[PDB]
Amino acid sequence: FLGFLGAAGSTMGAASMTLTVQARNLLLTVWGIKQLQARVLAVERYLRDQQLLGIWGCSGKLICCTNVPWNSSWSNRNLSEIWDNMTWLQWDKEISNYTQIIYGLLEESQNQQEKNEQDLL
Amino acid sequence: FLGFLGAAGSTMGAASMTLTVQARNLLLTVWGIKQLQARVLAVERYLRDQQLLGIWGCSGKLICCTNVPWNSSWSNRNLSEIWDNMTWLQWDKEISNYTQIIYGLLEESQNQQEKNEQDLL
Amino acid sequence: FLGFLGAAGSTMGAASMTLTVQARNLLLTVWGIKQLQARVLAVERYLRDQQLLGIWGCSGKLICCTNVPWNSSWSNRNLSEIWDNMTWLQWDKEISNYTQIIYGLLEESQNQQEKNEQDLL
Amino acid sequence: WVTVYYGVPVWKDAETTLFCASDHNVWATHACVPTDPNPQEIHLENVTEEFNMWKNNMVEQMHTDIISLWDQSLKPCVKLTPLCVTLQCTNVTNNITDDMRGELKNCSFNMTTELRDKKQKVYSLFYRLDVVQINSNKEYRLINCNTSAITQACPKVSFEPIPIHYCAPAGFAILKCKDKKFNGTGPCPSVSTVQCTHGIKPVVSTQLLLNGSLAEEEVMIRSENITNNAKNILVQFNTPVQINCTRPNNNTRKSIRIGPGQAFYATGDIIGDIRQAHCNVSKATWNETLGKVVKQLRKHFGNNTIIRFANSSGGDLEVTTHSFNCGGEFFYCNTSGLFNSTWIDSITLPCRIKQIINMWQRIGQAMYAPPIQGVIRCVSNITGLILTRDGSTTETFRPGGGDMRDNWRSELYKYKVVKIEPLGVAPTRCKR
Amino acid sequence: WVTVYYGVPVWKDAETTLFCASDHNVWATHACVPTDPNPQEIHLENVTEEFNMWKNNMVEQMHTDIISLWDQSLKPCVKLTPLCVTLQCTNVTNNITDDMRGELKNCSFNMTTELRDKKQKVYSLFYRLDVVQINSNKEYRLINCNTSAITQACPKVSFEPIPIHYCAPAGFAILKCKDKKFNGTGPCPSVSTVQCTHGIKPVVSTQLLLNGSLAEEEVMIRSENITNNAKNILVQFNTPVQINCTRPNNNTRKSIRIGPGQAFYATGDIIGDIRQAHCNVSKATWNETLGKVVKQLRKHFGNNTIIRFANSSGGDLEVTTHSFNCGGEFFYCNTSGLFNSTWIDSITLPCRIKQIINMWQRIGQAMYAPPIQGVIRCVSNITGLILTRDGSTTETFRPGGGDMRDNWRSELYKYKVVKIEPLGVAPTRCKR
Ligand SMILES: *[C@@H]1O[C@H](CO)[C@@H](O[C@@H]2O[C@H](CO)[C@@H](O[C@@H]3O[C@H](CO)[C@@H](O)[C@H](O[C@H]4O[C@H](CO)[C@@H](O)[C@H](O)[C@@H]4O)[C@@H]3O)[C@H](O)[C@H]2NC(C)=O)[C@H](O)[C@H]1NC(C)=O
Ligand SMILES: *[C@@H]1O[C@H](CO)[C@@H](O[C@@H]2O[C@H](CO)[C@@H](O[C@@H]3O[C@H](CO)[C@@H](O)[C@H](O[C@H]4O[C@H](CO)[C@@H](O)[C@H](O)[C@@H]4O)[C@@H]3O)[C@H](O)[C@H]2NC(C)=O)[C@H](O)[C@H]1NC(C)=O
Ligand SMILES: *[C@@H]1O[C@H](CO)[C@@H](O[C@@H]2O[C@H](CO)[C@@H](O)[C@H](O)[C@H]2NC(C)=O)[C@H](O)[C@H]1NC(C)=O
Ligand SMILES: *[C@@H]1O[C@H](CO)[C@@H](O[C@@H]2O[C@H](CO)[C@@H](O)[C@H](O)[C@H]2NC(C)=O)[C@H](O)[C@H]1NC(C)=O
Ligand SMILES: *[C@@H]1O[C@H](CO)[C@@H](O[C@@H]2O[C@H](CO)[C@@H](O)[C@H](O)[C@H]2NC(C)=O)[C@H](O)[C@H]1NC(C)=O
Ligand SMILES: *[C@@H]1O[C@H](CO)[C@@H](O[C@@H]2O[C@H](CO)[C@@H](O)[C@H](O)[C@H]2NC(C)=O)[C@H](O)[C@H]1NC(C)=O
Ligand SMILES: *[C@@H]1O[C@H](CO)[C@@H](O[C@@H]2O[C@H](CO)[C@@H](O)[C@H](O)[C@H]2NC(C)=O)[C@H](O)[C@H]1NC(C)=O
Ligand SMILES: *[C@@H]1O[C@H](CO)[C@@H](O[C@@H]2O[C@H](CO)[C@@H](O)[C@H](O)[C@H]2NC(C)=O)[C@H](O)[C@H]1NC(C)=O
Ligand SMILES: *[C@@H]1O[C@H](CO)[C@@H](O)[C@H](O)[C@H]1NC(C)=O
Ligand SMILES: *[C@@H]1O[C@H](CO)[C@@H](O)[C@H](O)[C@H]1NC(C)=O
Ligand SMILES: *[C@@H]1O[C@H](CO)[C@@H](O)[C@H](O)[C@H]1NC(C)=O
Ligand SMILES: *[C@@H]1O[C@H](CO)[C@@H](O)[C@H](O)[C@H]1NC(C)=O
Ligand SMILES: *[C@@H]1O[C@H](CO)[C@@H](O)[C@H](O)[C@H]1NC(C)=O
Ligand SMILES: *[C@@H]1O[C@H](CO)[C@@H](O)[C@H](O)[C@H]1NC(C)=O
Ligand SMILES: *[C@@H]1O[C@H](CO)[C@@H](O)[C@H](O)[C@H]1NC(C)=O
Ligand SMILES: *[C@@H]1O[C@H](CO)[C@@H](O)[C@H](O)[C@H]1NC(C)=O
Ligand SMILES: *[C@@H]1O[C@H](CO)[C@@H](O)[C@H](O)[C@H]1NC(C)=O
Ligand SMILES: *[C@@H]1O[C@H](CO)[C@@H](O)[C@H](O)[C@H]1NC(C)=O
Ligand SMILES: *[C@@H]1O[C@H](CO)[C@@H](O)[C@H](O)[C@H]1NC(C)=O
Ligand SMILES: *[C@@H]1O[C@H](CO)[C@@H](O)[C@H](O)[C@H]1NC(C)=O
Ligand SMILES: *[C@@H]1O[C@H](CO)[C@@H](O)[C@H](O)[C@H]1NC(C)=O
Ligand SMILES: *[C@@H]1O[C@H](CO)[C@@H](O)[C@H](O)[C@H]1NC(C)=O
Ligand SMILES: *[C@@H]1O[C@H](CO)[C@@H](O)[C@H](O)[C@H]1NC(C)=O
Ligand SMILES: *[C@@H]1O[C@H](CO)[C@@H](O)[C@H](O)[C@H]1NC(C)=O
Ligand SMILES: *[C@@H]1O[C@H](CO)[C@@H](O)[C@H](O)[C@H]1NC(C)=O
Ligand SMILES: *[C@@H]1O[C@H](CO)[C@@H](O)[C@H](O)[C@H]1NC(C)=O
Ligand SMILES: *[C@@H]1O[C@H](CO)[C@@H](O)[C@H](O)[C@H]1NC(C)=O
Ligand SMILES: *[C@@H]1O[C@H](CO)[C@@H](O)[C@H](O)[C@H]1NC(C)=O
Ligand SMILES: *[C@@H]1O[C@H](CO)[C@@H](O)[C@H](O)[C@H]1NC(C)=O
Ligand SMILES: *[C@@H]1O[C@H](CO)[C@@H](O)[C@H](O)[C@H]1NC(C)=O
Ligand SMILES: *[C@@H]1O[C@H](CO)[C@@H](O)[C@H](O)[C@H]1NC(C)=O
Ligand SMILES: *[C@@H]1O[C@H](CO)[C@@H](O)[C@H](O)[C@H]1NC(C)=O
Ligand SMILES: *[C@@H]1O[C@H](CO)[C@@H](O)[C@H](O)[C@H]1NC(C)=O
Ligand SMILES: *[C@@H]1O[C@H](CO)[C@@H](O)[C@H](O)[C@H]1NC(C)=O
Repeated sequence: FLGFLGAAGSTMGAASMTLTVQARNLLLTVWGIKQLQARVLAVERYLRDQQLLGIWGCSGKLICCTNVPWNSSWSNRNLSEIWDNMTWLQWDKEISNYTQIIYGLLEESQNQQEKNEQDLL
Repeated sequence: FLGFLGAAGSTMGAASMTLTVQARNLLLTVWGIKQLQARVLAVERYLRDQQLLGIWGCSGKLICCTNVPWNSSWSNRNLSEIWDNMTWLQWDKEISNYTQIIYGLLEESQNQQEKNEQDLL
Repeated sequence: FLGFLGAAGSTMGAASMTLTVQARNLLLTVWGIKQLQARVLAVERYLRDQQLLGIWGCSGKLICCTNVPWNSSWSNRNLSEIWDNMTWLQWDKEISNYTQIIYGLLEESQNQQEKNEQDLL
Repeated sequence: WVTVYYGVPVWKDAETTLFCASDHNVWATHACVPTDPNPQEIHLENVTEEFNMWKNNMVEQMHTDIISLWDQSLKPCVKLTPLCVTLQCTNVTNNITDDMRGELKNCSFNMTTELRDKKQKVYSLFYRLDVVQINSNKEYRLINCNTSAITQACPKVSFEPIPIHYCAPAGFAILKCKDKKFNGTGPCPSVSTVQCTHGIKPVVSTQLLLNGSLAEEEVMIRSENITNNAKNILVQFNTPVQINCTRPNNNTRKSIRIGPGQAFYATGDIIGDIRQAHCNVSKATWNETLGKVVKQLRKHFGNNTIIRFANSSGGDLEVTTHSFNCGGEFFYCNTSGLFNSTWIDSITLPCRIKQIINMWQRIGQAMYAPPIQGVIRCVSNITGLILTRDGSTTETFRPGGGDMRDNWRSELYKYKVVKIEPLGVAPTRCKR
Repeated sequence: WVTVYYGVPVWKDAETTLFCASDHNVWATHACVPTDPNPQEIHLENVTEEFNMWKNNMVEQMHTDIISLWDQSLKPCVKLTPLCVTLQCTNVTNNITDDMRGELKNCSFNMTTELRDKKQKVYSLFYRLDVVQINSNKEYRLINCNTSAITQACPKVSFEPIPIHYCAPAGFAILKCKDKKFNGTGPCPSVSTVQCTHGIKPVVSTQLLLNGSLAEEEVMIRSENITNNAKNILVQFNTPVQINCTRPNNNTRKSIRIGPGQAFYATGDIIGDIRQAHCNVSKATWNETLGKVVKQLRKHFGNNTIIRFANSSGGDLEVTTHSFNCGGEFFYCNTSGLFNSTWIDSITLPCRIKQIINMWQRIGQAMYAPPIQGVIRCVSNITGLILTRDGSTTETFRPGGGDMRDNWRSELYKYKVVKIEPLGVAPTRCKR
């Protein structure tokens, strides 16, 4: 169908079916340094996102359903508006100020879960 | 027993017990550039294979049983020939032309599975 | 609470609740080479630990409960001493000589498990 | 309720390092990635994106990259320090058209030989713009002797402006605006994603933009601030104006050995007579083109305003004339014949030629351009102008230039670099 | 049914960058990885692999690496530009054996001193092969003055051919063919995997291959195309032939200061008498060796064919003679005494010596080899030959050479670089 970022203008629920399209595009000595720095950075950025998914318990997944409740103060909208009207670019702007709060909560709930699962073994 | 690639001349089912042997071997400024390029490439090649296993739902595994049926047109042989007579080098040649078809199918079945698992939660 | 390595002087069971604190801190052409080498190495060291967790069946986890029994010859202590009195620095010294034995056993038990799980499908 | 998604089609503005790609050159040779023979472009439906060509760091990067490549191509070439001597010069008076009397000087000097013990008496021709009279009225020195070291360009490495494609590193993307009649700022619909830019030729020129791209429908006027007379106006044509330039002199070249493995390339005697270099612009085409430019300027200045064109203001040769490199020689042409009108066969523009070139705005690194044997003829497209407004019922436009970033800004105006940010979270009705 | 496996023992041919490893050198010093004191080799049972020594890019890489290291070792050394002067030369006639009359010239010249104001009259000895008569019949110049700049090798950095191990980067492997009687192409059984190559000494020579490895059982003949007379034939011996070379002259060295921190090393007077440099090859050993070579050539040319050996064809000194570097001095020996026979004490080969050396086939970078004090004696192993066939009942073989890749191809013929491809899929009887 569409290629890289083709779904960017699509709604959030129309997009999110194309997650592999974007995931696969993330992968004279002075000239050589510039190119190596570009390559090393692409790797470091990739790994930081993977580490973060790992500590949230979402390793290996493109869609990860977590155990953290949504706070209506972050965005008081119904699923119909979020998934059928909005695009991901619009959404990212809407909740930009809550991203770090959400990330902190995701880490904490995984730590609690990981320990509960040890006690049950 | 055998070291790296020692099982290369072994049959496919004799090999495939040595998967960790090979997996662990994948890891003057101009001279320095040549060495850095070699190191950066080894990392990039490694990560591309890992990303690919991830999108197929095989992250963290050396043996991953999937939900895609085998098409007899890819190779019309019984398990006895494939696992007891053939080596992996011979097999790789036999189905070289179908590798990209198989990879595409593996990605699609994971996308369907991943969504079904969200709807069930 | 505490930041990076703040729990270093804490007991093993007091620590091990801070695993994400340390995990997240692992991430003129001649000057440029020195900096690129430092960055490439940090990536290579990170990936080697991740590969090792993967082959032991612990991918994506900070706490991984395995199926290998503890040999009392490695350290004849009760859980009370290990988790409530000792620190991780002291422990690492105590069993330094058994690390490679333990690692070999962890790889073997995963290979057996991985095959048993294939036969059951 | 919180569900984490990875691979989300979201991006942010970013500044990164782009690499060059391309299909004995001064610029890109082997330190350049081979291009993709089947490049992609993806139309993004329903995407509006804000662009600003005046804040586009791709321009700053290109400026830096071409200067550095240029210097690397002079680094291994012969130094001409031994040439900075007293010259004994006379005029070349043999079959000279009146227009060039005094332009060429026949200079003799004592040059070194391969052996440290011996000197040789040699002579060569220089342009008047290359030398300075000192003191003995025949004594001259090269113009750069009190300012900078001079090196000879290696006569095997060409100045041909071979096109370069810029490509983004993984994790980044280049967005292109395809909105016709985009004036360089503000939002535009019709955005597509590309792997790399089209090939851009690193053509160096002043006043007139040569061999570039054309506007899709109409002549377009673009500026950072159209009411600020301190800013330049870039004019992009929708049709080319063909310009034919030549150096009608059958020059010969001679090699003077000046050391153990080094040689100087000198201009020898000229075969035939001496004629002035010049460029021809078709008059009718120029007039139609100038017509279209005025019609568009009136959109910003008033349709009852008198628009006058005037020639350039004073300054150095490199600024007041139309400078370009063609056939391997550096021309400085007088454009006062093009910009001399109120409101809206051929036009002949006389040109001067130099051998000692100070590139860009730098001081300290001069180069000597070896002479080219035979007659040079060049044909090129004028694809746009750089104008400056002289500023109550009339406005005067004059040719401007001298800042090379303006010549790249005119090709890179459509491209933006963004960074991909694949993680995101959203509420869903599920629980782990 | 589809099961994915990772860590599968599969590989493909590949070309990559190998790095050097090793246990004040011209070549590998600190930019080289310390070797593994306990290297591995793994035999691969039931593996047949196709090798082709004539298409082995490890050879091209080695050629490039040694040239670049060589240049980096001359870069910081003293330039001898001030030496390119008119020399006043006479013959050295003091106690000269008849064989060398005219070989050494005693030359005086005006050299610069540390101070820019003063010059000094100095003298040194040069070989006739280092100078050119000009014009005044005593006037000479150094041979390189009309062609190239010359630098002095730093007399602290040695030319000793210290062995280098090539190692593959992770994800790649080097396969080695252990099949005895492998002729360089086609499949072979008995393949093993190694971390790195054995140490290979970067010995530079023509015609005769020195100090290399030997064949396991028999003399072997290898060529790209044995019936194409335009190709070279590499002959690998299964036994060494010992060769003893010497420069029997007790030379002295003197240091001439030529500037503020720079000095030239000149050959001073020679103590004792003047004798010709030479190499000794045992006659019986050579004859037995040549015997074995012919027996093997007959396998390709006929066992009733007359095989003749002849000396080299004309060309420059660097091609027609046996060139080698030993003891720090460059020898050019006449091998016509070795290749002069039909079909199959000591043999003395006279040698010439040069101080001005043009390495490989390059022009523009000459080096001056400082003289070595005292008497030089070298003992080395001839481990093979490079032959060219001159081509209906007889074939003539002549010494060949001049292309250094042939001297590395002879050591790297057993190695191949492959890329590991760990993913694979296969049918299994299971379902997720
Ligand atoms: C605008 O675009 C046009 C069209 O692309 C461009 O004109 C081209 O200029 C180059 C260089 O002046 C011309 O190439 C020359 O063609 C002649 C034809 O006989 C050749 O002899 C020349 O060869 C010499 O120079 C070579 C340089 O590497 C040497 O290698 C060679 O040995 C010779 O010395 C050279 O190829 C080209 O033909 C024109 N194109 C046309 C269609 O005329 C123009 O210059 C651009 N304008 C600007 C200002 O850049
Ligand atoms: C084939 O292999 C043989 C054996 O490896 C090799 O012969 C060796 O050559 C080197 C250099 O000519 C010899 O080393 C010299 O030995 C004398 C002995 O007294 C030393 O005095 C020399 O020292 C001087 O040079 C040093 C260079 O770094 C200086 O540091 C030092 O201050 C002195 O100036 C030097 O060590 C070596 O002994 C021989 N080996 C044998 C067994 O004779 C031969 O050259 C190889 N053939 C070819 C063509 O490469
Ligand atoms: C530049 O000056 C030189 C030197 O006077 C001119 O060359 C001389 O021309 C006369 C004419 O017969 C010859 O006899 C001389 O031998 C020439 N001198 C040399 C050194 O060759 C030269 O022609 C002048 N060039 C121009 C273009 O005027
Ligand atoms: C560019 O060409 C024009 C046209 O020939 C030159 O203009 C002349 O300049 C002098 C300067 O005082 C005037 O007196 C003449 O009347 C001008 N000519 C015309 C037709 O008006 C101009 O000088 C040239 N520019 C340069 C830098 O040489
Ligand atoms: C000057 O502009 C014209 C018109 O854009 C260029 O000619 C076109 O070149 C493209 C390149 O593929 C062709 O497809 C068009 O058909 C050409 N148009 C015509 C009318 O022939 C011309 O090449 C430009 N000149 C220079 C020097 O770049
Ligand atoms: C090379 O030439 C020099 C210069 O003639 C010779 O050195 C001279 O030898 C005589 C003999 O008594 C001395 O008186 C001179 O003072 C020496 N000159 C200098 C500058 O020292 C030198 O011997 C010749 N060398 C050879 C090998 O023939
Ligand atoms: C290499 O050594 C041989 C043997 O001494 C030289 O051969 C002589 O060459 C001349 C050239 O015409 C012949 O007339 C002689 O008869 C040759 N000698 C013999 C024994 O036949 C040969 O010239 C030397 N090569 C070089 C390059 O000096
Ligand atoms: C010339 O070849 C001989 C025979 O291969 C070399 O001598 C051998 O060197 C190896 C190195 O460990 C020893 O193990 C052998 O025992 C030696 N053989 C004998 C008979 O002593 C000799 O070193 C070679 N010469 C050179 C200069 O490399
Ligand atoms: C763009 O908006 C229209 C409006 O209906 C929609 O149909 C179209 O699918 C959108 N684009 C994409 C890529 O979905
Ligand atoms: C929801 O967020 C608000 C502030 O954004 C916070 O005060 C409130 O306690 C949060 N609700 C819960 C249940 O944590
Ligand atoms: C995020 O912070 C900015 C800072 O100016 C603020 O204007 C914006 O409204 C905040 N967003 C939300 C959703 O509150
Ligand atoms: C090589 O083939 C023989 C044939 O029976 C087999 O026994 C042997 O095990 C094979 N090699 C390996 C490494 O399995
Ligand atoms: C099997 O492959 C063939 C071509 O290789 C294709 O036509 C066929 O439809 C495939 N079978 C199935 C069930 O998809
Ligand atoms: C794969 O493609 C090649 C192309 O020549 C063909 O010869 C080969 O038979 C194909 N393999 C199969 C299994 O069809
Ligand atoms: C240090 O030791 C004291 C001893 O009781 C303990 O209370 C304290 O918590 C320790 N430090 C840390 C970081 O736990
Ligand atoms: C425990 O370790 C000792 C040596 O450390 C070993 O001999 C013993 O067999 C091990 N026990 C088991 C059950 O493997
Ligand atoms: C580990 O090896 C060292 C080597 O000296 C030894 O002293 C130490 O006691 C060993 N550790 C244990 C726990 O045995
Ligand atoms: C002028 O050109 C003619 C062409 O025949 C030539 O003969 C004459 O010598 C030239 N004049 C001078 C002064 O060189
Ligand atoms: C060359 O040097 C001599 C030395 O006297 C001088 O007279 C002559 O004018 C010099 N030549 C030139 C062209 O300056
Ligand atoms: C370019 O278009 C934008 C769109 O709003 C406008 O604001 C801007 O002023 C225009 N440029 C000029 C020179 O008027
Ligand atoms: C353009 O320049 C004028 C000069 O004063 C200034 O007042 C005006 O605000 C500028 N326009 C913009 C958009 O900044
Ligand atoms: C330029 O030359 C072409 C032929 O090469 C000619 O058709 C064209 O009219 C010329 N242009 C001018 C302005 O003379
Ligand atoms: C340019 O075109 C306009 C169109 O009205 C015409 O009036 C004017 O005279 C033309 N100029 C020349 C030089 O032909
Ligand atoms: C300029 O053109 C616009 C286009 O609508 C028109 O409204 C305006 O009145 C015109 N001005 C003059 C002076 O004719
Ligand atoms: C512009 O034209 C005027 C006309 O008098 C002339 O004086 C001036 O020098 C010209 N400018 C240039 C740069 O030639
Ligand atoms: C400018 O136009 C006037 C109009 O006749 C003309 O006289 C003058 O020479 C022109 N200037 C140039 C530089 O051609
Ligand atoms: C020749 O050698 C002898 C050895 O005693 C020496 O005395 C004599 O001076 C030498 N001859 C010459 C001309 O140097
Ligand atoms: C050194 O310079 C003087 C200067 O006249 C010259 O006569 C002498 O011959 C030069 N010496 C040599 C060896 O060339
Ligand atoms: C080397 O062995 C292969 C094996 O088939 C053979 O084809 C080739 O011709 C042999 N080389 C020569 C020089 O005959
Ligand atoms: C060897 O060279 C001859 C020369 O014509 C050619 O015919 C023959 O095919 C070549 N052999 C091979 C294997 O290419
Ligand atoms: C070389 O020298 C050795 C002793 O160092 C001697 O035994 C050998 O026979 C010599 N070789 C020749 C060819 O003279
Ligand atoms: C070389 O060996 C052969 C063996 O038959 C012998 O006939 C021949 O004369 C020998 N040559 C010399 C120079 O001894
Ligand atoms: C080879 O031997 C012949 C014998 O006449 C000789 O003329 C020729 O120069 C020799 N070749 C070389 C390179 O010495
Ligand atoms: C070659 O062998 C013949 C046979 O006697 C001999 O006369 C001739 O001198 C030899 N050539 C050389 C260079 O020794």
